[PDB]
Order: sequence, then structure tokens, then C-alpha cells
Amino acid sequence: IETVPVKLKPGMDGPKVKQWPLTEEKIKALVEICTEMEKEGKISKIGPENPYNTPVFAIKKKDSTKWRKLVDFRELNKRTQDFWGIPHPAGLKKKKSVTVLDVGDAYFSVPLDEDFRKYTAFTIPSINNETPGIRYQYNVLPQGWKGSPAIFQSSMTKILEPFKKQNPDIVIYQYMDDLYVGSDLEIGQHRTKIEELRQHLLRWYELHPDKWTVQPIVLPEKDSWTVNDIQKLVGKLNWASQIYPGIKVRQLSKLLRGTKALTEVIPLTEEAELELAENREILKEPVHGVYYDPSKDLIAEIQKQGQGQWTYQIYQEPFKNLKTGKYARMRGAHTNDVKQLTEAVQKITTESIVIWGKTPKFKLPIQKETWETWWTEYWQATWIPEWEFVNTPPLVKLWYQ
Amino acid sequence: MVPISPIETVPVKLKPGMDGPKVKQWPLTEEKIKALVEICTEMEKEGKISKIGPENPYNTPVFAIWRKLVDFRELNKRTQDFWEVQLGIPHPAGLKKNKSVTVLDVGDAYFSVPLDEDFRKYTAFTIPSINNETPGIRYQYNVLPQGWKGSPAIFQSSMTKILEPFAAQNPDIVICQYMDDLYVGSDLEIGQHRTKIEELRQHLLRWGLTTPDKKHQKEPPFLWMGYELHPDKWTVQPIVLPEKDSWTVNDIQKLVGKLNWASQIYPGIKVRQLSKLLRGTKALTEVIPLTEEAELELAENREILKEPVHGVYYDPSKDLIAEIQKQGQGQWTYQIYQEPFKNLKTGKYARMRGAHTNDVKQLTEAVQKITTESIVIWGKTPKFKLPIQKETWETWWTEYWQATWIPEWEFVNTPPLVKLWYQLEKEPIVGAETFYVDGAANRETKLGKAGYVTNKGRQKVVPLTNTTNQKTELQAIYLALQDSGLEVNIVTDSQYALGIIQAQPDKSESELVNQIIEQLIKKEKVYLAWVPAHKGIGGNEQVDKLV
Ligand SMILES: *CC(=O)N(C)c1cc(Oc2ccccc2OCCn2ccc(=O)[nH]c2=O)c(C)c2cc(C#N)ccc12
Repeated sequence: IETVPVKLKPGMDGPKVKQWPLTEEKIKALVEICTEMEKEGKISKIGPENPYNTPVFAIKKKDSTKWRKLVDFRELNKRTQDFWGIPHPAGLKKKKSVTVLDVGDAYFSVPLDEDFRKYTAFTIPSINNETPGIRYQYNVLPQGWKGSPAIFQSSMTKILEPFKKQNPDIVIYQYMDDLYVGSDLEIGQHRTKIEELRQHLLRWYELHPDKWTVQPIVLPEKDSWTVNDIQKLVGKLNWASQIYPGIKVRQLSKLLRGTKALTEVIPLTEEAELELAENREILKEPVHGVYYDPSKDLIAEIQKQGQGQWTYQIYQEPFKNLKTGKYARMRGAHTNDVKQLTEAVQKITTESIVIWGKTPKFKLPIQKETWETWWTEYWQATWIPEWEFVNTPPLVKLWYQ
Repeated sequence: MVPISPIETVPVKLKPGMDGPKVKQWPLTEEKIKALVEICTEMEKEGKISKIGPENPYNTPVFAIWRKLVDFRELNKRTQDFWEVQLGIPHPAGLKKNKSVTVLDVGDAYFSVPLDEDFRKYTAFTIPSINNETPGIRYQYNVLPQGWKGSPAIFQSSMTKILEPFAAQNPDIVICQYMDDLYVGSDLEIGQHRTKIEELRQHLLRWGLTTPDKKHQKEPPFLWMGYELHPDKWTVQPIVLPEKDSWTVNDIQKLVGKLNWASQIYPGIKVRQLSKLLRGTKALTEVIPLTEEAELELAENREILKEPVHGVYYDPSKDLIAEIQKQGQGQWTYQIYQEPFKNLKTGKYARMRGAHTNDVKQLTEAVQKITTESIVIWGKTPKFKLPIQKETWETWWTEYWQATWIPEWEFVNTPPLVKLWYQLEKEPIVGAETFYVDGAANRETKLGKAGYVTNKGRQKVVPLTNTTNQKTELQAIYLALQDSGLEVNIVTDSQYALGIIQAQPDKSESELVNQIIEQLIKKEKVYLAWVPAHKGIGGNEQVDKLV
């Protein structure tokens, strides 16, 4: 009911990002949505004196046919002054179950600071560049802007005070337009509790982090090793020796002495078996000196393993993985590589939000033009992370398979 | 007098930390001074400007051709940024055919849009007095001045706000704003069309804006931005390729510009050889000889451009189709149409700069470019016709290390067909000879060696001059491919060569890579295995090539 002064970082102008082309159905969807929002005072039309711009597009959330407006506030978010903070709940990832709730509509009940509104300008584009577009700016807290949860944090505490006082065993975290509610109850009790919380918030996505663990390096167990098997084993062990100090391969490389056929079976010597067993014992221990630094970026790498399988690693320093995983879920994307990759990016970003409270920087195994052409067609999350593109095939792919 | 509705002014500011312009007035001739006095007196009588006192410290120079020309370059440098009047040039192939298209001159409205009151003082200018014996006449603008930075955007936005209710209450017509001209198309009867034109003239008169009653100057065919727009078709303005005994740099730039421009409706235009002659050229005036490939390409272009070709307008009730053909040397051409033999438009795509490539990646990139262009022009993705078999594409994207996707498409049997030229094995080949390859080079003398040892005792080492480590690794793999049967296992330690081959190129800048590719095409089965170097892996002979 009262505006809080908001400004940009010193020396930084507002965002001026080009609006990318949109299909006719997404444009019409945005026209209906923005007309309804304008009737409700959430946005207002602006004139040519506003030069700023932030891209917009339209998505369709899970289990819903209604279109939803999504603003790409990434540039404005990095250009908006830092707000202050709350330490991340380290126990949210330790909980048995977590549920994600979209509490974005609440932001629309708080007006936005006057002099800042012009920085939230966006454009509904016209087909074939016939008009300069329909230009709007926000009057209330916009969804997707980092200032919205920071400004609404007091009101959110006031609304969640009775529920948090009633259930001290439930962890509640907020990131952007999402509310993560973790507990240890049964699935039915968790769903009834989620309906209880949503009806509690009404007056004024199953996720199980306990079923997720870090993936160790594993070596084959065979009774007959071919030359090729041993060569791949030595390659994988040499790669792992960058992560684990005492990895040893010389006894196994002794067996490769001579110019032998790749498919020829080689019996393991006793020294080779002992070396392989020592390597197994070394690989069962965690990596030495692995810590998280809140001042550094998180980096997520993804490898396509084929047959709908994808591997990923999250680290800050090379060979110091903070998280590893293997997303192989099949959900209406069996014939579309890009949709699978986009879903993997969304799941990895969610996991990163739960663990560290921020989004990682992705390295995507895809050409820039393909990704940038198609990723908005399968995006369903409120937030958007950063990404770069890998054009050279990494050799370590099969070592994560 | 009928009351005139006021036009809401746009608030304008200067760039932060900057002040208004203060440019000294050039001395003018007595004749030019008299002309500017007459013109400015008439404009003041009309209300475009007003006289101001000496307390205004700002000034902008004024010139005569008479006609008044105020040079607002300094004020433009000091004026805030505005939203663009256009985010792109419309393309004729996106226009929807109308039974009638009328043109209205709203130029007189340009001087009827008021300027922000607090900003008018920055537009001050001074007419020099005769013999400079009296103070010059001080004026300032009350409306959007011609040449000022914000005039086109404020004018277009004001006109848009004015037209919005008329366009909303008449959805059966189309109104487009372009500069000081309005274009009104409709499928109504000619009488109803002219009627709604009169209604538009009345609605504009509600703001005091005057539309010329006498017949206009623009009429089919419309000449606009290098285009001809006809009632039922569109094309580019006539493209004529000049006959030249010798070609300079600007002649080749004019020629490649004409061919690029013509390629949007004339199918099959190629510009690779002619653009290749402009490689690394710094002089606009230098003369460059024509290669024979440039002559053959130019002749093919002259044969394509011999007679006019037209594109059709867009019909949203029909499907959108885009067909692609490979032309060679990284060139691709495409046609976008809704009915067979009636193209909406055409185009081309050249491969990007790179050391290695293949036809499938290039076809993919062309598909993405056409997808984006089609979303721009028509707001939807076309159905594609591609010269590649369904099984080829499936093998490719199922086995490719990157994620890749092409939207809905169908195979069209138009050679040359895009195909996979080799596929490496997933497992070692039983019964096939195993070649352990290695190469090495001296960083100083550039002397190297490349070779192999096999499980059958076959061996080879070749000495090389003027080479590098990477070159010797590739050369070693090439030697293994040359001397092996139709099925071969190959063991290397070169992460470089594996990074190249796993990218699956079919053409390269390196002749060595191309030779390796030809050998791979000749083979039946090739398994390529990698091992770490200097790890005592027998067979992997680093010492044999370091002698
Ligand atoms: C307004 C605009 O942005 N442009 C590029 C433009 C469009 C024109 O065509 C037009 C205007 C309004 C409604 C419909 C159409 O065109 C539909 C197809 N069509 C074209 C020509 C014709 O005779 N009949 C048709 O059905 C025109 C004509 C322009 C002309 C000029 C000029 N000079 C500039 C811009 C446009």
C-alpha cells in the first residue's frame, strides 16, 4: 500500500534488450493477458519517451491449457541494485519431500515505485514489423524481477507467521515467484498440508530430495577383460586421477604391453587385481577439499548420453563436483532432443535452487542457433538461468555413463 | 468554430548531466535573411514557432536551401533516446491481399503535433539581422521540428493513439502508418471502402488534421524500399546486371548487393565466388580479376535474372511450406510458398566460417534461419521439404553427441541428397586388424614422424618435414586407414584427432582431414579407440615416432 524506493546500480542505465520474434498465437495470448492486466491496473501503456525494453513471451504451465505471460528480466535483474540477506536453509535439501507453489499473483497486490516503473518496459511485437509494438510498463511488483520477493518479504513473513508458528517441523523457502515447502510427512498428509497452506494463503509439484544422492565413480566388474575393456578402464582411471590423488594405473597398463587385437581376452595379473581393488577403495571415498563458495558462480555441465539419458555435474572449480546426477525421465519428449534438454535444464536449476538458493551457469551441448530458436517452446519455469554453448565434443562423456 | 480536440504532448528530457545546445549562428546573405524572415513570419502566423526574449540562452543554427533548414545535430546529440519507430522493415510477402488499398497524406499533421512545453526552449534559433545592426530575430518551436531526434517517434505514437479507436471500431479494415502516409486496405465494396475512407477523414478532422481531397500521387504499382507492390503480387524493382570489361571493388559490391537483394524472389541466386573476391580487400578502388568460377556463377545469375519473377501475397487460410535445396560449396537455396509454383518468397543460406563441417549441420542451420524469418514475416513455422531421408536424419540425431531438432518436415527427392558419409562403430570389430597409431614432431626443426604398429606385425613409420604434433597425429591415422582392409580398429592417443573425427565432418579446410574423410568413406567398418598417452600402454608406441 506504500511504495519502497528502488533504484539501479551506480552508473548503469536501464535494460535495452531486443524483443525476439513470437508466433501469432503467443502474440494474441499476450494481447488478451495484457489487456486484462491493464483493466486491473497492473500495467499501463507507455509512450515513445520510454527507451528501455525487456523481452516477453508466453508459455503453458504443467496441467494447464491457459497461456501464461513470462518476462525475461535477466538483464534488469543483474542491473537492479542488490537487496538485503537471509541465510539459505541448509535443511531444505535434507528434508524428505518439498513442494513448489506459484505465489506470483500476490506480488500484484503491492504497487511499484514510481520512478522505477519505466525500467520494467516490455513490448508485445507485431507480425512482419508493421508497428513498433504494443508497449507496456508495470505499476505493481512484476513477476520474475528479483526486487519483488525482496520487497514482499515482510508481507510474506506476516502471512506465513501463523503457519510457521503452527508447524515448526516444516521448512519454508522462497525463491522469486516460488515457495518451497519441505517436510517429512506421507504423500497424502503432504498433499492435504499443501491444500491447507494454499487455502491459508488464499484468504490473504512433488519433489523428493531424500531420493537424490551424489553419484560415485564406478568401475566394471568382469570375469574376462578384453584389450579394449582394459584400455577404456585405464582411460577412465586416468581421468579419475585428476579428481582422486592416489589412483594408480601402471599395473593395469602392464597388461596392455604388446600390440594385441582389441577383442583379445587378457587375464588380469594379481598386481593388476590389487591395483584395481585399491582404485575401487579410493573411489568409494568423497573428494578431498570440496566446499561451496557463495561468492562464486555455480557451473552446470550436461551430456547427452542417448536413448533419452542425460548426465550432469554442478561444480565451482574443475574436478570439485558439488553435485552430480543422471536425468533420464521420459515425459512427452521421446522424439525431441531440445525439449529433453530444456526439461533437464529446468530440473537441474530447481535442484540448484533447493540446494544453494541460486541458479547455475549452464554449458549446453547444443548449437546456439538451435537452442535460441527453440527453448522458449518448452520452458515452463518462472525463472531463467544463464547458459553458454559447447561446440567441441567432450571426451569425458562416456566416463559419466 | 468547431472545437478541436488537443493532442496530448509527450514529455521529453535531455540526456542526464547534459544541457541544451548553444551553437553560434552562421552569417547569412541579405537575400537569405529576407527569405528566412518571410518564411518564419508565415510559420509564426500559422503557430509552428513563437518569438522569444533574450533570456533564452540556447541557440541552433538556421540555413536556407527559399526553404528553411534548421540543423538540430547538436540538440539531437543532447536529446534523450526514444523508442524506435520500427523494429524492422516489413517484408512484402507478409502482406495480405486487399480488394482496395487507399493512400492518405497526413503530412500536414506533422506540424500539428505540439511539442512538450518545457522542451520548446531547447529549440531556439536566431535569424541574423541585416548588416548585423539589430538583434537577430529569436524564435522557438511549438511543434515537432523536422530533423529533430524525437519527431518521427512522437508523431507516429500520436497518430497511433488517434487511430486506435477508429481501427478498433472498424475491424473489417486495415490501417498502416508509414512516415506521413496512411494506407487503408479492405475487402469491402469500392463504395463502402471510399465511405470508410471519408469516415477516417472525419475522425482525423476531429483533431484538426487535414487530409488532401484532390487525388493522390501514389498509385499502383507502389515503389517502396526497392520493391514493387502490385494489387495481386509483389517483386523487387528491376535488377539489371551490368556488362563490364573489367570489374573493380565497388562494381563487385554493387553486383553482390544486387544479387543478394534479388535472391529474395529469384530462386537459385549464388554469390559465393563473387563474394570470395572481396576477401581481405581494404581498397574500394582496386581492380580484381574475375576467376572462372565467378564467371560461371555470374552467367548462371544472368540466366536466372533474364525475365521477371513475382511473389504472391500471404493467405492465412492456406498452409506455409518451405523447400530447401543444396547448391554446393556451402550454398543452400530455399523457396517459401503456399501453392505449388507460386512462391511467397525465396532465399539462400551460406555456411558459417569453420574449420570442419558437414551437410547435415548446414541444413539444420538453414532450417533454423528459415524458421526465424518465417516467424518474423508470418508469425508461424512453415512445414519443410528437405532433401534428406527420414532414416538418415534419425540415424544422425540419435547418434549425434549434441542435442538437435528440426520441426515438422517431409523428405523430397531432389538431388543432391544430404546423406551420412561414414558412421564409426560403437564396439571393437572382431577379426579386424588393430592399428596402433602415433605421431610426433620437433617444435624447433618442425621434423616429425607418423606411423602405426598392428597386431599382425604390420608396421610403418614415415618421416615428415614442416609439421606439427597435431599434423603428425592426423597423418598417423591417415596412414592406418590407407594400409588397412575394409574393416579396421584404430587406437590413438590424440585428443585432437578424436575431437575432430567425433564432430563427424564431411568437408574440412585441412587437406589431411579431407583425405582421412575420403578413406573413411571407402571403409566398411571403422572403430576408433582413444587411450591416454605416456602411460605405458603397449602397442601405443611413442618412442617409435620420436626417434
Ligand atoms: C504500411 C507499411 O508498413 N507498408 C510496408 C506498406 C504496405 C502497403 O500495402 C498495404 C497497406 C495497407 C493494407 C494492405 C496492404 O497491402 C496488402 C497487399 N497489397 C499491396 C498492394 C496493393 O495494391 N494491393 C494489396 O492488396 C503499401 C501499398 C505500401 C506502400 C508504400 C509506398 N509508396 C510504402 C509502404 C507500404
